[PDB]
Parts: sequence; C-alpha cells; structure tokens
Amino acid sequence: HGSLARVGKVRGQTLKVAKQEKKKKRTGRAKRRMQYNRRFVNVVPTFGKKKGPNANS
Amino acid sequence: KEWLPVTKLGRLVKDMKIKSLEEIYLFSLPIKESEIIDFFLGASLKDEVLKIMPVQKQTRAGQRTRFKAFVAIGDYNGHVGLGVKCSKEVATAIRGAIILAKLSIVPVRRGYWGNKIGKPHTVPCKVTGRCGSVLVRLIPAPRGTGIVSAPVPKKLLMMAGIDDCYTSARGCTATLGNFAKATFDAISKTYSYLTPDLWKETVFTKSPYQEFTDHLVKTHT
Amino acid sequence: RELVFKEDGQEYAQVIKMLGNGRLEAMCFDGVKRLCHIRGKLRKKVWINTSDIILVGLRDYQDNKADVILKYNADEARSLKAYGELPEHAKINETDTFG
Amino acid sequence: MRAKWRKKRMRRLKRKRRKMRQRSK
Amino acid sequence: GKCRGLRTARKLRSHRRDQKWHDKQYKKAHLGTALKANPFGGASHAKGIVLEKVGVEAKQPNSAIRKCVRVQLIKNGKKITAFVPNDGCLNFIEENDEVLVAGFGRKGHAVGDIPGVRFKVVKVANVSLLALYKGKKERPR
RNA sequence: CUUUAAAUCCUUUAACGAGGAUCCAUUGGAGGGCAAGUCUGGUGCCAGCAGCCGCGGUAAUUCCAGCUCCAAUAGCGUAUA
RNA sequence: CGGGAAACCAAAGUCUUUGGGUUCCGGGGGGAGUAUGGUUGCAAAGCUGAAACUUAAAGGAAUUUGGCGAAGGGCACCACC
Repeated sequence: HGSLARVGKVRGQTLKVAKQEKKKKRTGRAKRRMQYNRRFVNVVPTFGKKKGPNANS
Repeated sequence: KEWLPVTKLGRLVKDMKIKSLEEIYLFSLPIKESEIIDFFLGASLKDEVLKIMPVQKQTRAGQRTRFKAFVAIGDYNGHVGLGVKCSKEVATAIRGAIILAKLSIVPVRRGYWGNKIGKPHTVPCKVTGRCGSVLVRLIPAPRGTGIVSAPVPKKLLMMAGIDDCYTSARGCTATLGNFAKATFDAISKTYSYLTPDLWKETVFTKSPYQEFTDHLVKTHT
Repeated sequence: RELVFKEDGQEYAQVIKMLGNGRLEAMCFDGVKRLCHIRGKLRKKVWINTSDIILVGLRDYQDNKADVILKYNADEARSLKAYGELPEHAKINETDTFG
Repeated sequence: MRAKWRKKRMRRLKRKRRKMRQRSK
Repeated sequence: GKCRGLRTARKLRSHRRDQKWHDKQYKKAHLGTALKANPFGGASHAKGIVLEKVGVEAKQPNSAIRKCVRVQLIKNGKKITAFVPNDGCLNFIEENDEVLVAGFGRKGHAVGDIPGVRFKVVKVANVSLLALYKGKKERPR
C-alpha cells in the first residue's frame, strides 16, 4: 500500500519484461506487396463470418 | 421443399404461362408469396443487413427485449426492396425481414443527363421521399460521378442499379429506419412522375386473370 | 480482524466535525488540523461517526488535504491504545454502535 | 422554489441593495 | 426571408447584422471581454512558474485523485491550475520551475471529470514530458 | 571534369563501396464513433485512460509491460485562429 | 384533400415540385430579466439590457408493468364483521 497519493506506483512496481530480437520488417513498397498478397491472393472461400487479421481464438 | 401456391396468381406463375413480373407490375397486382420473386429473379438477387436495433418493453419483472432487423434486397440492374421484421431472437428476425424484403420490391427507371447516348445511368428527375422527419432528395448527375451520399443510401443505390446520383438529406438521419424508408420512398416514386417522354395515350391490354381464367377453372376450384 | 499499523507517511486521526459533500476534517495526532477525504470503498459500505479513530493517508507535497483509509472499532482501538501506537491522553470517548 | 416567489425575493433583495447604495452616499 | 421586395436590401442586411450579433460563438470572438478574460490572451501556448503541487478530485461517477499544479503566468500574472498529463510525471515538476502550458482541446472548457481546469502541462524546465517519460532526456542540474 | 567573380550544389566520370544487405522507419491506435486481439502477466474506483459515451470495486477486449495486428509514411501526434 | 415529431389542424393546407405583400421576434440549459448606464414615476416600480463563470444535457408528443390519502366493477378467515 504505502499511501493513497503515491505518484506513479503502477509504473514503478510492475514487472520488467525485456524486448525480443525480431526480424527487420520490410518497409516501403514491398510491404504493400505483402499486404496485397496476404489480402487478395491467399483468400479462401469460407462461410459465415470471416475472422479478423488479429483473431487469436 | 415444395411450392403449394395458395393464390391463383402463384398457380399462374408456377404453371409457366406468364412471361415476366413486368406485367404484374403493370397491372399492379398484389404479391403475397415471397418466392414468386425467387422464381423470377434468380442468383442476381442479393441482400445485405443494414441494422439490428434492439427494442424493449418493460413488464412485471424486468424488460422484455426484442430485435428488429433491417435488410435491403435487389438485383443490380433493376428492382430494389426493403423489409423490416421484429421478433424475439435475431435469426428469425433476419429471416422474416428477408421474406418481407423479397415480398415488396419496386421497379426503377433511369434517365440521362443531357445527351441520351447508350444505357441510362442516373435518376430521370428530382424525386423526393418523405417519412418521419427524414427528407431525402435525389438529383441527376453526369456520367462517372458516382453515388455521393451517406453510406446507407449509397449501398441502397448501388443495390438499386443507379450508378450516378446527387443526394441532399435533411432531418434526424441518425435513425436508420426513417432514413432507409425515406430513401426507399424516394427511389420508389420514380415511375409515379409524368414527363413529356410518355405523353402518348396508352393502350389497355387484357388482364392475366381474364385471359387465363380457362386454365384457372380447368385446374382448380 | 487484523490490526494494521501506521507507516512512513501514514498516521492516525480523530474526527472533530462531520462535514458535507463526502469530506470531513479530522484532528491528527501532531497538532495539525487536516481536511480528510472519504475513500471510495467507504462511500456507502461503512460509515464514519464523530470522534472515532481512523487510519489516514497523507500527501508528500502538501499538508492541507488528507484521505481516510480504514476505520477502527471499539475493542481494537482499546487494544491499540493499550499497545502504545496511540497516545495515552487521547480520549477515545467510547465510540461504539448502539442498540 | 417557484418563479413567482423567487421574483418577489429578488425584488426584496434589489430594494435592500438600492436602499444600501442610496444610504452609502 | 420575410421582407421579399425588389429594392429591399438594407433592411435584410441590417436584420441579419443584428441577428448575427445576437449569437454566442460569433459574439465570443467579436468582443474584447472574452479575450481579456482569457488568461492566454488569444495565444496557443503559454509559459509560467510552478507555485505548488495540488491535488483535485473527480466528479460523481468515477473516483480518483487527479493531480494538478498551480502555475502563475509570465505575461500578465494571472493564477491558473494545470493538469499534469501522464502517469508519474509529478516527480519531474518541482516548485519555482518554468513550465510550458497549453490547453486541453475544448476551447477553454473543462475536460472530463476534473472540475475547473482548462490547461495542461507540455514541457517543464524547457524539456518535454514525453522524453522524460520515455527515458530520452534527463533533467539538468 | 563541369558550374561560378573564385568556390560550393547538380550532371558526367575513374578507384573502393551490402545477405540477418546491423547501410536496422518512425508517429499514433486497437469497446463504439473509426480501420485493427474477448492474447498473456502486474495494480485493484489506488495508479491512471478517456476530444464524447464511458473504462478501473483482487478473472480490466479501454490502466501499466511483452507478442501479434491496423492507418499514413520520411513522416506523424497535440494546442489555438 | 393536404400538413406535422406527434397531440392535432378545413387551417397549423396550397413548402426540396422550396419566392403573393408586410411588421415584430428565437439560436443548448443556468447565471438572468442579473450588474452598470440611460429613461419614466411622489412612491411601489416600468422600458431598454450585458459579461465573467459553469454544465452535457435541460426539453416537446405517445404506448404497455409504476404508484395515487383517483374513479368504476369483483375476490381472499395468510383481510374484516
């Protein structure tokens, strides 16, 4: 606890999780090429409702 | 999955002695079977759900809620419809709204902007629909303009086959039911406008009932 | 149930006059009159009466406003007075729930 | 309060204010 | 339109002039009282010196302690209160220090559940709060 | 080499000049308006988010961090007329 | 007939198919018919009439469970005589 007026407590007592070494994302023209391929090339005919691009069910 | 037509119009349609629904629209006959249209308009008749607005009626204990579903249907080179149904759950509300939308589809005519070359693309006149407080006005546009409007009359106008139009709405258009019924009234009032393009005195042909009544009395009671 | 104590910035106080608009002034045990505040967990669940022992939080940048944490009942206030966290001259005046 | 007696109260307050200003010469 | 005549233009112009004067948003920008009563003086940002760190409280539905600061201006000496925007930035501000003060974004009105505030702090001691939050700049001493 | 008062800048042109081509693309946001996780940990009407509705009460799709995704792109966010 | 958000209206109709003539008057709620100035009156008071500040609502029409120390009909020894 400490006090009700402790400033910045939740920023200061949360756990520190380090970053992850990830691959360089290509930016510019080929990113639009990847977006076009993933949207309008690899589409499969489904039924009902299409899940979102971040649908982590 | 079998059609048993209750009206004589459905039996005349099913026995394949009528040509199109255009004569049905010419004689202004009431249509009370939803899938006569499904017999006529095939895979070109597509529907999209507009809004599902939940309503509530308070009771002895708590509020009894119900869902009202709006859907618009129509082929992309002609007729267009709109149907409303409210029921307990969502699926039967959508099914009933689709049935009522197929039941009431109206024809459209399209005009030209200045030069009459090729196929028509725009509204022939300055039609106006009115329901509630929503005031929807449709104005002809030159070729290649596109439907510039709110999204709901935009999708209704691409569904209705009109390619180029100028719109100007007024009132509380946030209510989607009044907005959709007002633009449907604006579209449906297109044939109900006398222009000098059709001032010639019409010819009255025979009704389907009096010309196929021999078939009706030979088939049914 | 438990006996929570003070901390390095948390002290004790006694209510002097009940105040409106969800606030009160309480007499701290340092000679300083402090305008306290009712905690949002105490706005309807439990009530604070005049002349009761409560736990109060403080600000490290000003001493004009404060905030109440919890409230002590009669037996635990007497037990904490017997231990020595409270001064002996502080009159608890037998705050209790009547019948 | 209703508007009539509020207007009467504000009339009385205005009369007291006018008297105080005219006696504060 | 009511007065619809061929040589009726000064009547229409004068009537629309008085009815345009009889407004709120247009009248606020065409009278000097609103600009003089504004502590910014028609300016977008302003500077000031911190006097003390205060704590104000939220309204009826939500309950928290929104932490602000009392700043007196440079240009005129009016005394305002300003809300420190982000989490834990009250350590970055000490008394008698220069701050750059901007509005919330509702044109001199209170925003959210904080009563009586119209200003917020962007920079302190001529360095931004975002760089201090993200560990990108340090406070000089 | 060219330019120019003389340079510098651009263009031409020798020699060197990249593989995880570390020669590393940021700014906002992910409940609705409004494009995009009912993911995983920490606090528990406190800290804070939130232009507006509203979100936090010891299972937070809105806080604080990690992964993924979304909008524009050498640009993006905020305040005032 | 027609109009309107509806209650309703033969005018509150002939209005996105928007223009017969003409006067007064309102731009979310509070502050506030308030302060000051002028003016009128013996007086009480009348006419003209702000701003600072504060708020996301204040409002209009209508339908079912809400309660009436509202009315009209029926029922109960967990009501009464």
